[PDB]
Amino acid sequence: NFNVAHGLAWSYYIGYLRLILPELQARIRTYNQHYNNLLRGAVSQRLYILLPLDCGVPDNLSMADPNIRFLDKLPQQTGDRAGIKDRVYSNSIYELLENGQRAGTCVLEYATPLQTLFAMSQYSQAGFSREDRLEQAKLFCRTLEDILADAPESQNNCRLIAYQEPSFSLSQEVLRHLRQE
Amino acid sequence: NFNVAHGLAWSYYIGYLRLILPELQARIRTYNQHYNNLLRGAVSQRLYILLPLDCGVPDNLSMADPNIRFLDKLPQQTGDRAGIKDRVYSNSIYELLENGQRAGTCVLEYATPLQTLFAMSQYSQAGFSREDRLEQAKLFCRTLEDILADAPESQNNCRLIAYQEPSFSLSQEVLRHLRQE
Ligand SMILES: Nc1ncnc2c1ncn2[C@@H]1O[C@@H]2CO[P@@](=O)(S)O[C@@H]3[C@H](O)[C@@H](CO[P@@](=O)(S)O[C@H]2[C@H]1F)O[C@H]3n1cnc2c(=O)[nH]ncc21
Repeated sequence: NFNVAHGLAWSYYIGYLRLILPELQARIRTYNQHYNNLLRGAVSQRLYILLPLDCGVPDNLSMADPNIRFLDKLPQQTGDRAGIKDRVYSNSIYELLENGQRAGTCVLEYATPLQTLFAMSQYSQAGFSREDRLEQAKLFCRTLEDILADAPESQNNCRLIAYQEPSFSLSQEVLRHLRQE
Repeated sequence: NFNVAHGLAWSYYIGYLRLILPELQARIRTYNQHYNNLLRGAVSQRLYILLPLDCGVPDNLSMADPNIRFLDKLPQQTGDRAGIKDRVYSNSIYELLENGQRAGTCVLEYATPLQTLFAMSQYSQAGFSREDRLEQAKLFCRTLEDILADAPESQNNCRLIAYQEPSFSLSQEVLRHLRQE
């Protein structure tokens, strides 16, 4: 089933990352200058995408790890698309606590197509087994990695974070990539 | 490339139609009772999805056919998803003119994965030809049709409109399905 993950990675790029990444620097700059608290640390540049290879995608990040608390939303981005006038592309800012203290703030979210791959393995009509789900999660990340390496929209404004759980601290995995800048 | 369209149809259902169709009747009922003009006709029930098999998906419907003018938006639906707090699912209401007069109003939009399939055929890194795009557009509609026929969320609240252009009047194609209720 090579084509499911390949097709989903191309979709995630065309209908989402190629549309929001060119205008993401302006949205973060706008937040830091007019909506961000003058005393707190600046929101880091780049969209951080969590890619769990087990496809365990919760709807709220505070459940996945306690040290990732929701801070605020970025200014909404709108655009007419496929007949929907002013479709909204919203992104959330999170705090990454270390020793009970704000160590970094960034725009963070899961790659939604991995939640879709998990759900596909649960429906019988889909005809997709859970053994095929692990390789499809890897294929999705490799395809997206290849697309972004040669993409003009990807210009130091996106970071992929792949990981596999066997104590795995998700906040430390994000802080490792965030401090590498 | 059977798996690209199959994977995109399952995605369109899991990450979109299974989430918005159970609460679509309430959104239309709310519009008709509090936001709709008391003198104009009621907004019809069901989400009408345009499925052009040529994958020609414009961002605005008034370009595709002049007799489809934008009326207003439905009340926005929000939900926390894949780490995005209050992600917005917005839908647009359109008027269908016949002989220069409002013949019907409905929630109408294109299936966005078909715009993605068109774009995939244009990128060389995707490895997807334009001959394979026509069969993939058909495979997507068949798979979505099969999913919705046995879906509990699909309970008289969704209508698929597939068509192929060779004068094709899109407004008449929508009014034909709308009057069949
Ligand atoms: N605003 C946003 N916030 C966060 N992530 C966003 C995003 N937009 C896009 N993405 C990301 O890119 C993928 C391709 O997005 P598309 O719109 S091209 O089509 C998708 C896909 O076919 C399927 C699965 O959904 P999922 O979220 S897993 O996949 C998304 C997601 F991973 O449902 C469609 N679908 C989903 N929502 C809507 C909607 O509102 N209208 N019409 C259609 C629609």
